[PDB]
Amino acid sequence: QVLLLPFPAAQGHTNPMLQFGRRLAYHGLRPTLVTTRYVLSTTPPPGDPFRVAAISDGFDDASGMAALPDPGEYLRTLEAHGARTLAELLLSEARAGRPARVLVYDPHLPWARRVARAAGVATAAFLSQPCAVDLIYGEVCARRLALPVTPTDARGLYARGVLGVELGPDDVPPFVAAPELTPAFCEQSIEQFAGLEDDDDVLVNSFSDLEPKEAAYMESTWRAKTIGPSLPSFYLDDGRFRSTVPCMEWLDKQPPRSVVLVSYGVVSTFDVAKLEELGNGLCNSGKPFLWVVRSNEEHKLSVQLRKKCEKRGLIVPFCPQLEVLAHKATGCFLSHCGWNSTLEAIVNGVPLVAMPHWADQPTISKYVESLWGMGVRVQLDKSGILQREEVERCIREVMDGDRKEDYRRNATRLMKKAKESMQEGGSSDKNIAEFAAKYS
Ligand SMILES: O=c1ccn([C@@H]2O[C@H](COP(=O)(O)OP(=O)(O)O)[C@@H](O)[C@H]2O)c(=O)[nH]1
Repeated sequence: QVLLLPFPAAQGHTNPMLQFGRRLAYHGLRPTLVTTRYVLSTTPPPGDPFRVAAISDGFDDASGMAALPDPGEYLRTLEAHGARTLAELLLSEARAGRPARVLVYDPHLPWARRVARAAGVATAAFLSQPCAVDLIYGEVCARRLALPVTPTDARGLYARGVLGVELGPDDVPPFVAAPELTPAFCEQSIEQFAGLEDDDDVLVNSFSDLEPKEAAYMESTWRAKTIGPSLPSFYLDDGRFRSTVPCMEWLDKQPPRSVVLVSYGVVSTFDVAKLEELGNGLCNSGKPFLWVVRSNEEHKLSVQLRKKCEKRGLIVPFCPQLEVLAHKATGCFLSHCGWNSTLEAIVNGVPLVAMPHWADQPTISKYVESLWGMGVRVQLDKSGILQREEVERCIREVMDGDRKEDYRRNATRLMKKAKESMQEGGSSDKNIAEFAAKYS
């Protein structure tokens, strides 16, 4: 009866929506995770308190994304099959005596809203990106900013007290500042907001103290309510643990605050040359490091670079990232600065080396370095290349610089406020409780 519909196969949208769903189950609601038939056949289910249900994206037996690597093509296929099968699911669930009370959906599936509203099901948008990025996309949707969005447009928003930092060219969201590079992602980013005013509720995985001006503006403009960081309650010190993963055993043997965790997420791909610069930078830093290089990227790693990494590092295809970040051995996180990774670092008080690619990452990386003060951003050379020397410099700058304590201080400060927000009486907890009562 509360249906949860993340963008399919995006763990960064899945995890936080499941964590919201767990808190709703605490309040006595009944959550169901809605995923594709493919993901359902090929992934273990979430377990209690969740039911699971399926829709189709056109590809029930193979990965549709794999088959349809042009983003606009995959997204029109998902819309056509998904909208049909979501409507069928709303009816089958009602016929099975489990009518949906509300659909909480990722607005990167904007067809979900129309499908649900036409079945008479309430709708709640769930934004898994930061308010600062979200509100820029909403301004374009509302026809208050043209494309492309410029630094001058961002400076206006700063001047008006809506953004808390002045975004330059390398900081504005590329999907709207350089829309020709990613047409389908531009349109998807802006369409999140088309019809959002028709929703019963709008939720965002952030907390007001982290993004005060932006959260306030999202609330006044879009009715968006902060409900994050939407993470396991253990990490938030909310009293209302420890795996057997082999990389964790490695981490246990390293000294306190010694290790660099390295990940560029599950989406972006790095060519052989970029992997070479990244891995050599890690080895040249002299620090112990845990390098996540996905199974689907690891063919790009040479024998000699892997051997070089054996001295002080460990390369894995996946790690339990929250458990790593919480570990006493972890000193910093060299991250692409996707929002889930950034929130996970904040909740654990871990300083950041930001290596953004696209989406929300450039904007987050500017916040990290220039407002929040919790790390540094790598500087690309004149031709856009990340050099091993710069990877190394940034690692050493956060772990050893004159400013080491500045990044730590800010990470810790933010950590405390993130926990406050989710604990009883906190700004995000209040919004969760409001929602749970509404739908009880
Ligand atoms: O090796 C791992 C292990 C866990 N995750 C988890 O998967 C989610 C999505 O991560 P990603 O970095 O792609 O998200 P983003 O930071 O870009 O939003 C986050 O909850 C991560 O903690 C991961 O991404 N890589």
